[PDB]
Amino acid sequence: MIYICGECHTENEIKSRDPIRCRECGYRIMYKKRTKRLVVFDAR
Amino acid sequence: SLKQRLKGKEGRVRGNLMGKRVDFSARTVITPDPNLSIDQVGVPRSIAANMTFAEIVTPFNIDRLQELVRRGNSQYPGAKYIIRDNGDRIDLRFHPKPSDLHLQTGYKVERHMCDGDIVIFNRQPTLHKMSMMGHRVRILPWSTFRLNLSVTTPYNADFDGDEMNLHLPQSLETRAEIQELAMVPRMIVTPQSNRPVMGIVQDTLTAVRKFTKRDVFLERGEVMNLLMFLSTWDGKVPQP
Amino acid sequence: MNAPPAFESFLLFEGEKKITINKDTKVPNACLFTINKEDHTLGNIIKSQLLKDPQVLFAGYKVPHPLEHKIIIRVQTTPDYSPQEAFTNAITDLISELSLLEERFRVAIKDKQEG
Amino acid sequence: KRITTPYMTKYERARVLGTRALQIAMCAPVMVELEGETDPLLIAMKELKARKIPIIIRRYLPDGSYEDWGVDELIIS
Amino acid sequence: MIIPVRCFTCGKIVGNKWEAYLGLLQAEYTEGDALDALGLKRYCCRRMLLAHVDLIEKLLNYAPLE
Amino acid sequence: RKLRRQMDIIVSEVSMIRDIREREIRIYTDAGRICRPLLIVEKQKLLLKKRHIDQLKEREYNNYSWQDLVASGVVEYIDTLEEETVMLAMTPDDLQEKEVAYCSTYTHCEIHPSMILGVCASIIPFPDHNQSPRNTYQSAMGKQAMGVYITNFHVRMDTLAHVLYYPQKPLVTTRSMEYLRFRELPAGINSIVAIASYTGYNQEDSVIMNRSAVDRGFFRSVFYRSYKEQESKKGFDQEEVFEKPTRETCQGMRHAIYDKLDDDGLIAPGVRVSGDDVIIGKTVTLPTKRDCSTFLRTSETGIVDQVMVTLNQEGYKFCKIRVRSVRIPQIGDKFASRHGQKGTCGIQYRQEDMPFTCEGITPDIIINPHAIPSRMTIGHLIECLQGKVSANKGEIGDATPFNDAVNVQKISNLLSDYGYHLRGNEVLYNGFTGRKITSQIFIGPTYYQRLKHMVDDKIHSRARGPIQILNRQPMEGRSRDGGLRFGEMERDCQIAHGAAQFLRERLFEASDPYQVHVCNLCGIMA
Amino acid sequence: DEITPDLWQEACWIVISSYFDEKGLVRQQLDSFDE
Amino acid sequence: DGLKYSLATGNWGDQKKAHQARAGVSQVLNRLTFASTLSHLRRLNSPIGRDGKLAKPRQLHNTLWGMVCPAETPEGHAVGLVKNLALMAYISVGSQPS
Amino acid sequence: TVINNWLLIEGHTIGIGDSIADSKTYQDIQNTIKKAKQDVIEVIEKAHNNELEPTPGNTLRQTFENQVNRILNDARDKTGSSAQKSLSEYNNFKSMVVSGAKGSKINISQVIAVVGQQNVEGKRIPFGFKHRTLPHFIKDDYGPESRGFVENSYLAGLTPTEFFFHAMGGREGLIDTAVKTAETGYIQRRLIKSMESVMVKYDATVRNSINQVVQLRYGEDGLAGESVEFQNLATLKPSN
Amino acid sequence: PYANQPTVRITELTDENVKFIIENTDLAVANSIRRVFIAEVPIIAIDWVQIDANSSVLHDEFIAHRLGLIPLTSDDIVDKLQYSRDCTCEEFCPECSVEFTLDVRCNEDQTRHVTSRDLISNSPRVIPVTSDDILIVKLRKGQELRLRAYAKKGFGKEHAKWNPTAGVAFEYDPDNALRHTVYPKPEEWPKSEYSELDEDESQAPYDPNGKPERFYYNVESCGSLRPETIVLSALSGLKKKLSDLQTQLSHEIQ
Amino acid sequence: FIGKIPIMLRSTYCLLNGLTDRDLCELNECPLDPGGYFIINGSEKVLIAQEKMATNTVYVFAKKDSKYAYTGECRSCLENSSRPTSTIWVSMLARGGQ
RNA sequence: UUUUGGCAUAGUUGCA
Ligand SMILES: [Mg+2]
Ligand SMILES: [Zn+2]
Ligand SMILES: [Zn+2]
Ligand SMILES: [Zn+2]
Ligand SMILES: [Zn+2]
Repeated sequence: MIYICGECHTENEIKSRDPIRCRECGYRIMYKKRTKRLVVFDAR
Repeated sequence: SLKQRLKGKEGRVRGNLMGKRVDFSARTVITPDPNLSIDQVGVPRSIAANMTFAEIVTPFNIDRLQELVRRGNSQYPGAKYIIRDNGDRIDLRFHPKPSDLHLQTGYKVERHMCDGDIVIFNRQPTLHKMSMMGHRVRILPWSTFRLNLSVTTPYNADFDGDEMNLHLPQSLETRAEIQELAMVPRMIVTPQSNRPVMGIVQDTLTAVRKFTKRDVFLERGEVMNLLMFLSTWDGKVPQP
Repeated sequence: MNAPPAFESFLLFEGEKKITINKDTKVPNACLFTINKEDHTLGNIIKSQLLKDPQVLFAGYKVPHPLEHKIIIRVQTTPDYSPQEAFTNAITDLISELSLLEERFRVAIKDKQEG
Repeated sequence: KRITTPYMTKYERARVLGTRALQIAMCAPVMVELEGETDPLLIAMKELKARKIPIIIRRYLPDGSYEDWGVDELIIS
Repeated sequence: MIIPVRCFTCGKIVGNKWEAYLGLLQAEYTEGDALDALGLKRYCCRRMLLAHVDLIEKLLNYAPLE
Repeated sequence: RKLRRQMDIIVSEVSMIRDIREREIRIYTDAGRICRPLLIVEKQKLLLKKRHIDQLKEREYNNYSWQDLVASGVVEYIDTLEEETVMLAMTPDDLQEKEVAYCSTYTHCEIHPSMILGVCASIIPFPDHNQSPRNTYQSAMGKQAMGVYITNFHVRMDTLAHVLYYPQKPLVTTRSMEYLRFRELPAGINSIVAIASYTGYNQEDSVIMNRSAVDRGFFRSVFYRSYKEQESKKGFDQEEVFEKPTRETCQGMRHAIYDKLDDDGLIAPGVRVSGDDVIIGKTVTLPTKRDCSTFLRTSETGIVDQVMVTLNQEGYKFCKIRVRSVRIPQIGDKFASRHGQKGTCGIQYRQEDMPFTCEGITPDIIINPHAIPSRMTIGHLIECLQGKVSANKGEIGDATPFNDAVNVQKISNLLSDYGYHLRGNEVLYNGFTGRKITSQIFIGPTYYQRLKHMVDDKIHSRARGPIQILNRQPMEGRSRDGGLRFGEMERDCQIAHGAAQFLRERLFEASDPYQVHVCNLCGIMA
Repeated sequence: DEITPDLWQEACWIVISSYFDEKGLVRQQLDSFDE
Repeated sequence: DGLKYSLATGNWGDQKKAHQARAGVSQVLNRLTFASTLSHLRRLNSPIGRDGKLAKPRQLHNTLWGMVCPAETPEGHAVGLVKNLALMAYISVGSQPS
Repeated sequence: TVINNWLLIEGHTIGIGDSIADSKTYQDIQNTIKKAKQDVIEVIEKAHNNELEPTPGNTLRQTFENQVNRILNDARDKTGSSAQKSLSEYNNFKSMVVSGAKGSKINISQVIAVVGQQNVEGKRIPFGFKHRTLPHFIKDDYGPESRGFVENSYLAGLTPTEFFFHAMGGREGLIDTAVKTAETGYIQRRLIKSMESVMVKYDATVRNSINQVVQLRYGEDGLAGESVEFQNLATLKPSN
Repeated sequence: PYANQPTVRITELTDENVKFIIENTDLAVANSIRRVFIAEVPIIAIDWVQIDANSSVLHDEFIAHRLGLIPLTSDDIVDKLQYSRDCTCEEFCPECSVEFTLDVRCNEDQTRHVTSRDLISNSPRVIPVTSDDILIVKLRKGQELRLRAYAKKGFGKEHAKWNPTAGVAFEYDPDNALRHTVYPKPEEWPKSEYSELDEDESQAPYDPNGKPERFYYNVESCGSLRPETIVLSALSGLKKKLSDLQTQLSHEIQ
Repeated sequence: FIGKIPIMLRSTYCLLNGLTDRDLCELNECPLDPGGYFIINGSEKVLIAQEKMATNTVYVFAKKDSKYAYTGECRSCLENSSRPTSTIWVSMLARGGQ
């Protein structure tokens, strides 16, 4: 449930219930963190 | 209002009786293919695997349609549905039940469209008989309808981005009707001006103008290479 | 989407014969060799070597379709010499040619490096 | 007392072949000696060449009358 | 976006020459002289270095989202 | 005019027109009038002098700019109304020099004629050598061309976006491109194109392409599609919540998988998705609950690039999901020169199969020779020749339209110096047999543009599926699927065919079959 | 003194570059909105 | 909202009288390539009106020299009605005549 | 197949060298253009001195316009003919034109010699300004370049006035294409819906849905348009 | 009825290209040899890029595609290596692939150039050929690229990354004696570098009895293989193809 | 307070007014972006310049969709106020109808 | 354990 603030780039654990806001700058746009799944590309 | 519902271009009588959306129709971009006969149309594998034709089970094709039923939709060529004699419909992308995969005479298998199937091929606007013509399906491994170059000028088509439509007759009588009336070899001569509607076109026309010049001379290997591409060749090399 | 895999232009899938021979009934002593998963590389060279043979009355090849991977080689010969024999002899001639070319290229490399 | 043409029209050929191919697809008896023929359309074409199709064309004249032509009676183009 | 690795036509390696090309241009070389110094004789290879627009330098102005 | 040219009480945009024949002086000051700057001419001499050019050369670190040029009374804005009372010189170099007189009283002089063109028409190299319908077609196609539409595309989330991997500024360029920022944001690639008939897949305005070049990223592109969605609360009628729908708690679903999503009902970035996978798990409460989650479009496929979550205007949580999809050129993708030479990829050949020069150069693209003659796009050929000269010389060529310092003779003489045929032809070898092609092929670099109309975005087929709710016929929704209208034209075409059975099958059996029960005595559906 | 024809080709494009440096391409929209 | 709706939908005039309102004034900006963005921002639309029926406006007139592009217009049923400004063309912003 | 495979040995192209004529041809074309401009100036001087007399049925403006139009037309086709004579046998423009694959002789003349008169609604370029076609001419100037006779070939490139007048000429082509498409189908749909029910009945008469005799035999002969063909009656023209 | 006796003459041999001449051969053999240079010489190129972390401005497929195009030194290892599809493993064992590891974190403010130098191989015989180095990507402060990729044996027919040649110049009949090409104006055409005419002729006199021969080659290597190695491997591969075809033909006849 | 006016980007009142390219990059705004458009609900909206007939000017035409030989139109409009424009015509009756 | 869906507009764009 970790997001990254769009302005200050702070990792925030935000639950699905509470509103979304940066916990040290107040910015209101959050980007999900990159998936930890296994990703592979053929180099073609 | 009710009066507005029937009047106009998009009314019920002019938008939903004279014309209407039809099942079993595909559309995509056209590209040239000199290696196809004029009665052949290239078809992408995905369109062929999405489209189906109802083949009635007979003792002659029982084994073949059983194999296609075994393949299912996941593998091309296969089938989508089995319509039994009772009219109940068995889907093949969800049912692994081997009892449901039994076939008998009178059953219908909606097999995937395969090579040699007859398809009406249309280009909007449809301005004459030759704007819709019958072609034989040839499965080729890319995402466009490949066409012979000679069939472009009846359709008034060029491969500048133009799209074309493909309707699949779903019944044997309709398939025979398209075979005997609407196939493009039967449509070579138009009744509009009692002449061929299609002739030889840009590259091959310039090249055959240059080829039949008096001073074109071909050595032994060259003519042997060219005679490979002559389908009607009797196999006798002419005297030079 | 419908793009074929790149590997299926030189790889034979399960239950596919590399080469198939069929007699041509139109003309005596004529055969058609359909070789799958090949291209002009073998077609043109085999055609040329067959044309070098004096007993070969006809030798030609074609790719039926570029998107497909087949070469059909038609070989007609004199009545006292089979097309299969001519085809095998042509391939052995090409193999000997390329082996000799390998040896001479190695010798040339050694002379140029020493020089 | 037949006034219509003795030639099968292209439309008559189309509909006759279509219906007979459908009938062959429903396991109808086949009136021609086939040899490894599986497609119903090819079998119907073989029947038409043999003039063995058991169908009668009812051509309606434009006055309510009609004429019944056997497929064998007509001239195949 | 960034210099391509290969020449599109012939496949010659070009990605290891953009910085050298710019360095030669800072040394007051004509662009033909720079490409000749880098050893690109075929005009297919010369076209790529001559016509490349390096937008990654502009994309790096924006701070990363981390 | 003295006051206007000095920026006195009259401002520049005020336009004064004297109708001498009707004895009227109309002064206009309102908005909406169109005008352009013209250099003032007095006694057959430009008021512009070398001093102004020297000051403008040091435009930086001098604070001398265009506004000082207007203030000096050298250049003034003339509107189309006042143009009727203006005798205008096309170029000062010849039109006002002493000679056998045509007109000795010139009031103004154009800055450069090439500025009559707009934005999309000014990227055309040598437009004055083309047929004007093809100039119009290119003006449309440059709008449709792929490229880096903006430098900050990474943060933006537009519904559709196309970005080319390796765009290049044109080798043959116009001066006006310097001010459009086309040099900074080019849209296209310089391609070694050979105008030749070949195996036959380039015919009828199509293109053969080099497969190996595409394998090297030639015209490779990326397509970004962003899906937005918001959870709402409408009183207590219902409530949408972002969460992955579990197979037990919601009675309404689709067969697509729901494990791609995370606990918050959103898919993480860096995960492949097919055309039916779910990306935003959203559940609407049932007055259990139901799902209204969104899926990718049926034909689409790609990797989730970016995932932003924020509060909308009302303060409800809502997210936007950018999906990356790498598009490689294939058969059917459109390409176009800067001359209206529109064409689709007929077929792709490997490098060995392509024809090659004596120096191993294979063309990236082959176009049909017959695309030229009815077109009369001679600017395309001149672009190819000038691009060859530019690539050999190592200098970006100039293709300003109305420039007499450059012509085909000078370009050919320059090309002959580099050991090439002066007209750009070359001896090409057949890639299959290795034999020399008899005629010598016209080959060279040319700027090509990939248009946004890929084949994968315009291929669709139907067997059966989402019919209408009213007409009970196929309809379009969730994709291009929904059948094609068998319009009046197709109906009458099949009537001309006499194909009554096929026409009935199209219009009745395979569009919307139905059956009703009607009384025999009366005629109303019982 | 005056611009010779050989140097006019450079001079005119210097003038046009100065124009686009001062004004830009969207003076229409911005000036209308500011007014 | 009143500006917003009119800029959101492109229907100009009174909102409740949108039946007789001029449509298509405001359009979503075409972000496909930078040239397309610039071309869209420098765009003139000529409505049909009663006036356009009296004299044919689609044709390229002489006064369009230097003010709009001579060769740039969408095909179909929009030729000559949608135009693009010339490069140096500048539209008067208006001033007081006092 | 055969011609496309032989063309790999032959090959066919189009390039700058195919659009280039010798210096003598250019000098001849320039001499023709100078002569045409001089005689246009003589016609203008005759008109200004009231020496030109109107032809029967035409006003003086029409007489002058006809004279200058025929003058420029004969100059254009003479230049095109002279350019055509300059073409070599290897010239690819000529190869594509003589084969009929693409283009025309007018295309070669316009590419090589003279693009020719640009016309708007079947007349020369009108005076949009006050008695002027553009701000770069003097009032009451009826010369060739003033009224939109472009003299440079596409190879030579058009001047600014010539380019703008050519854009004007092509705008009518685009607009008439648009209105043709606007009228596509409308006439055709009206015709078919008048005539869709007409059919050859089995008594060989042609009748409509309501079974009214339209023709006692189709085409007044009972023959289809497929298999008819042009012949010459051998007894009509010869004398007794 | 038998093979020609082809003769080789190497004109030039550098570390980046080889120029040579083959006489006493038909056109088809020479053309197929050039074709095999381009499309049938196996080399080792990067495939199967697994990205653990990529916060660079270029998306993941872009980086993988750039990595695939990096040539790798495969002079002597490729012959004893096996195609991964034929190997009996998890598709990556040392007998059918070579592991590569990239792990770059840009901490300094200055722009960090991720070049081919940063590709660490697990086998010393296989490295990037430049190890200026091929730029993969430029990174900003705080950006990171971290991935592991492998390199399999393949040839240019499958994908152009495995093409070892940087342009194969091929020529024959430099004076146009056979008239396989017909110049409309032969005086206008420059002499080829192998031409033997004086500066008053434009073509050699026509030879009706002539046949193509004395084919001039210039094979330029991208770097993954030495040019002499490219030619030797090419001839070996074509001979192997013909021998396998003979084997299948014999099996079909029997 | 009376409302909210949408602000054209890079105008004199947009926050990107007169900012150097660096600051535009810090705000993740493209320095090459020309602006000239509004943002309405996140959508970039551009107003196409509407062509219309000039006002306060006498224009004499010769209609023959009516009974007048000639007609002098004048779309008179107030300056800066009272947007409803009053169109007066002064026509000459055709002498043919008698 | 077998679903699915907003109608009507307006604009833009492709091919004929
Ligand atoms: Mg088209
Ligand atoms: Zn923050
Ligand atoms: Zn190169
Ligand atoms: Zn009843
Ligand atoms: Zn292994």
